[PDB]
Amino acid sequence: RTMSENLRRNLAALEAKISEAKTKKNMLQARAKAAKANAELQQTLGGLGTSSATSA
Amino acid sequence: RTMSENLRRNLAALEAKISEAKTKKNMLQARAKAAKANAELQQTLGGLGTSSATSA
Repeated sequence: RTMSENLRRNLAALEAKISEAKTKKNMLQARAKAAKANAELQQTLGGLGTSSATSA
Repeated sequence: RTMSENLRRNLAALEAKISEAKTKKNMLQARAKAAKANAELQQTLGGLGTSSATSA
């Protein structure tokens, strides 16, 4: 029973790290695509400069 | 929700600046053509000088 329960620690770790990596995949991918849009919002603050380039 | 609402600030800014630029287009064009007529009214005050040029 003693070493077997340490295998249960090990298996509990495998599922924990793998499942957490799956939620990281969602969060990071979502955050990445979102960040491309937020970067385009910074660029849209820069869009005011692109209109300025002929507003003169 | 936090960064998304900042995209709503950004989009609210895009529409605000663009729509205001559209009302500026109307006001400035109208004012420009109007000003050409008002300049012709100053010139018409000058028309009194053009008649003076043979009133002598």
